[PDB]
Amino acid sequence: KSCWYEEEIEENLRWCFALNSILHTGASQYQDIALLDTKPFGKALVLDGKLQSAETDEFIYHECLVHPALLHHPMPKNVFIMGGGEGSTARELLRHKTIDKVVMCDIDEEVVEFCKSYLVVNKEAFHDSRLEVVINDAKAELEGKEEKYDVIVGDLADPGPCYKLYTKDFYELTLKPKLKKGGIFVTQAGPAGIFSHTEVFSCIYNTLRQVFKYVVPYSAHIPSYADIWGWVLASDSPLDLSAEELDIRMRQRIIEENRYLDGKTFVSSSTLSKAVRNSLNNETHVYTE
Amino acid sequence: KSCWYEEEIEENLRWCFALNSILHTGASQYQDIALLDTKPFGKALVLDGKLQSAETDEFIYHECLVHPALLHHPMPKNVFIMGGGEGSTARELLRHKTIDKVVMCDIDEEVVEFCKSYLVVNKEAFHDSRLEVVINDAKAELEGKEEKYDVIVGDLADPIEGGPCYKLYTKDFYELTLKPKLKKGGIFVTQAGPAGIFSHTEVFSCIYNTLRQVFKYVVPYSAHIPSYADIWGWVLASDSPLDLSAEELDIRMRQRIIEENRYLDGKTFVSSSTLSKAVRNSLNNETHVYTE
Amino acid sequence: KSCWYEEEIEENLRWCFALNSILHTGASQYQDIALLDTKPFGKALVLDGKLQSAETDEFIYHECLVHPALLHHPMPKNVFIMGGGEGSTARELLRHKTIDKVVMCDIDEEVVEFCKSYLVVNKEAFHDSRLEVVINDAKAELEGKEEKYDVIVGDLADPIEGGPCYKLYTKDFYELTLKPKLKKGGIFVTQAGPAGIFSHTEVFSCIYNTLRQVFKYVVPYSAHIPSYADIWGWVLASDSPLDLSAEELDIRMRQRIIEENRYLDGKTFVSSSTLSKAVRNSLNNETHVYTE
Amino acid sequence: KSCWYEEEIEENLRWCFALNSILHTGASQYQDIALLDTKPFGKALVLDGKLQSAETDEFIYHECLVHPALLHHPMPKNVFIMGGGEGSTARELLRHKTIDKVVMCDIDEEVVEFCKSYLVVNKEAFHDSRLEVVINDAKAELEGKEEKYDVIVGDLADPGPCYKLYTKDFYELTLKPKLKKGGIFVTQAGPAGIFSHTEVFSCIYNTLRQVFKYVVPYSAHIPSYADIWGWVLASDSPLDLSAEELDIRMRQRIIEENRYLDGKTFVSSSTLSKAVRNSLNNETHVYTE
Ligand SMILES: [Mg+2]
Ligand SMILES: [Mg+2]
Ligand SMILES: [Mg+2]
Ligand SMILES: [Mg+2]
Repeated sequence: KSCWYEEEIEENLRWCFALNSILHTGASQYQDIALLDTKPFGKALVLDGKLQSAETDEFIYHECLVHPALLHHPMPKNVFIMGGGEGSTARELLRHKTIDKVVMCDIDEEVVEFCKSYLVVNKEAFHDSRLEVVINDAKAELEGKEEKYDVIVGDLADPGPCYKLYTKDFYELTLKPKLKKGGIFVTQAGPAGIFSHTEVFSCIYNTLRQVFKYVVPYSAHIPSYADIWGWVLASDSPLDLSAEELDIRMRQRIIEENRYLDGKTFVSSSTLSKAVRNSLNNETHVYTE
Repeated sequence: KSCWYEEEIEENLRWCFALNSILHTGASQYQDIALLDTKPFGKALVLDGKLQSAETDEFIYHECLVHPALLHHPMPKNVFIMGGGEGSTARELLRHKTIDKVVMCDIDEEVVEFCKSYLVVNKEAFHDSRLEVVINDAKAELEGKEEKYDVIVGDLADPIEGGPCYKLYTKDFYELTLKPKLKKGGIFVTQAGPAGIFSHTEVFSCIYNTLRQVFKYVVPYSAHIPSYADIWGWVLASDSPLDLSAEELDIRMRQRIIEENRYLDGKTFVSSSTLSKAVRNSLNNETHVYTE
Repeated sequence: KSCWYEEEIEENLRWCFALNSILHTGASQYQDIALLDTKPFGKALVLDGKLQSAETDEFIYHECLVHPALLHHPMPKNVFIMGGGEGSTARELLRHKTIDKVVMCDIDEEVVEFCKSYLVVNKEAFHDSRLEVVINDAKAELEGKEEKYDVIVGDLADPIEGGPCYKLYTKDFYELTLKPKLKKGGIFVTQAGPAGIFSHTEVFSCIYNTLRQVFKYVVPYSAHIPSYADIWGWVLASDSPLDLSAEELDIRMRQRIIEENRYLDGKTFVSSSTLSKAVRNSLNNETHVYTE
Repeated sequence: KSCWYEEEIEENLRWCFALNSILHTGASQYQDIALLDTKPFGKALVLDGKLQSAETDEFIYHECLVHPALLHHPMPKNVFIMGGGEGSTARELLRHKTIDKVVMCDIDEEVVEFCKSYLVVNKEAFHDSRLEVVINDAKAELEGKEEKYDVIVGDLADPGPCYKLYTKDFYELTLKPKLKKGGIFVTQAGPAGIFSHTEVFSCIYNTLRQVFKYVVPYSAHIPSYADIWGWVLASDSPLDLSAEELDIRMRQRIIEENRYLDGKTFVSSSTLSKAVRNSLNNETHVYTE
């Protein structure tokens, strides 16, 4: 093939996808923005030369990020998203019949507008009257308003400006005070591969373990991310549902059928491998400020 | 970083690993053979420009290929490997104290000799008195003798590649050649290609369904292998049940296997054998059957 | 720089250009067609993944292909192009005030239509009343009519590619089809592939020698084209002499050609037609002749 | 093909060669050193990830760099090389029957030793009793000795530490005073492509034009350099021989047959194209210090 997009996944490892075209470009003062039409992954959002989202598999990431947290809550009505600029996190949240308010808080207005314009999958989500888009830093937004939430979703970049939103101090003193009683936090937690998980996933898991009584790490392969990806659920109430109860709740509470996630899938995703489980156990690093 | 090993996973997707050196080569009329020293994955065995084995993570593939089958068997004593020329399958098998004999049947004597010399991780395994190496087509080998086995392991190229391996994935091969050479309680396991959300339809689903036509109990399972750049799959098949708990698997590992596994415990296997919604449904609905 | 156009010059040598965009595409059953906006070379026309023309330097190829032949002719009035679908050959021809008619005979109407629309450098040329476009095989076209030409230009793919073009480089084609359709003093010129110190042996030397079997005077010449990543070659052939000085060439350019050439003056042509020791000797000793 | 060496020729242009192996490695305090076995170009010397010399075509570069200068001199006996660490410049000079002394002056002793060990083509040259290897900066070496030379050869990197060895002041006040009467200077002068020639070739030519009465620029394709390369001859005596006289001198003065260069080849190489000739004419930049 003639035309390629190339990305360095790590210093010694590069990934190249064949290209059909370069569909749209933009920029903010913050970042370069591109929407590529790629052969293996369809339309691909790239920010500062890093793939953010691919048409063929973003559903995996967003179903995994959103549905477990909401399904384990008895009745989640409002949710705050730290980041989520592309609109797909909000899309998945708005499928829940209990939800009456979604706040999406991201720093880069031009990315949000670019995705509102050009990510067709999220056109309905961006028009939903339950959605509010806030242009701010998530710490400042959470500190400056008294509203508390049933669910808070971390959908930022890996821990730079975002690092402070994974610290023990942030979690303990800023984030929990904005969770309602019985509330649930979930964050994306970076690569979760047999070796790649030590970069940040293990640290995020251990940091949350210091702050919340119940913490459930889980993971799933995302082809366009070139790795297993991770997430962590955290709450001061138990996070324990069977596959069967999860499936019943999905049928009762979520409009239409999920494409990736059913109850057994969640159970599998939350059963980490021997080496990963032990490594999370042994982890001593805690993010601080 | 100026030197790179490059591989086309798909015609539209390329993976590149930084290279420390190109250590050794061979070739037979079957395939070219290279051993590379790579930065991300350590020493890597490449056959016809496809990475076969990387030092950092080959343990995942070989533990997943070998241990579930032997642990589900009540007392596995003899094993036949179709392929496995690198030696790593035999190495994992030979960790089982129950085992009395492993036969490794590979078509390419040059691959075996290269790996016996160059893959030092497998030197013990290759010199174990329990190991017999046979250079033959596995179908011909199995048909030619009446010896039966407790476990038969498929460690061959994917059937998509369509050369001499393809016949070793067909319904008739399994029914008329392989099953007659399994003992009472015998278990077959084969590697079964990519098992990704989309990639699983190329061969994993087809291998599953073909086995479903021959054996009563068929358990597909999968695990990520970083150096393969995908989820990989395997399928257990048997006429006796394959339904052990995580804890019972752990008990058997502790009793039967020399040293601790690096990748696989019982819970890992249960997780591996719980496929995602879409993959489960895709396997359930598969109608392709491999035939000659 | 994340987006790249990549081309295998040789199976062992790859060239990569940073990409601004992928502007347009077509396809016929002959070949895929793409127009790319590249950083190093500007807009580039790619046919079946081989760069054909780049905006920054296509003037070199087309001035070298066209001007030497017409300038050596005493009064060239009509010209036949074999191939030339991009329009650039016709454009350079039409700069000559002596010219009354150019016939452009290309097999792939889709390439012509794509370029007429998308290569704006050639829009004038394509709308010139002196230009006739014919969609045909050039052998069939030439044999089918008795019209003769002052200059015939070969602007086809290399004969190595071995498809419908190959016959247009054979001894018998040149002797029995082309030479009968040249007027008194007629000059043939063809592009003749890579002309590098080593690359010249693939086709340049063979084209030279094949022409040497048919015409009395044969003048091979070459020039670097950055976007081709090599020295490129052309060969003049005629039954009348081809021996003008640099100054006489410059005089003719000033008299006959509208606007100043960007690449080619008389001294440049003399330099181009003085090949290096090894290339000269290699052409001198070539025995391969193209035949059907 | 599986294994590749990649080099960025310019910011928007990359070259990749298939590899057979990585044959030897070294380093100095100054640079990383590698000898690669490459498929298109044979054994290739790479310093700091930049290809220096390729087995298949280094003869072109070294024949072009050396033979014209010596052939235009009536009787060249001693020569000083600024750089030339690989030994190939000296190899070609030592083919001349008039030459009784070659000095090779390079800063990196470990590169010279690496090439003496591993560049088999130059084993004889490195053993020739006429060769002296000096480890020093060429300006300091030329300033600190009174010996004058018939020919001085610039075989350094493109104009960093080497930049000072292309200035008008260097040429006028350091280099000419070490040329004997009738002496000739030649330097490599970087890429000489239709557009690439403006980077340095045109500046080197113009700077020499300020200092010497007679200056002859010339160029030739080197496949492994990915471009036309350039050289400049300079003298205070005429540089004008016919192809025929050059060929006669080559037969009389050089042991064995040249592989690349004959008289007509030189004449061709010194006849630059219209655009390059005019651009050298128009060049105003002069390197100073
Ligand atoms: Mg993201
Ligand atoms: Mg593979
Ligand atoms: Mg080409
Ligand atoms: Mg050099």
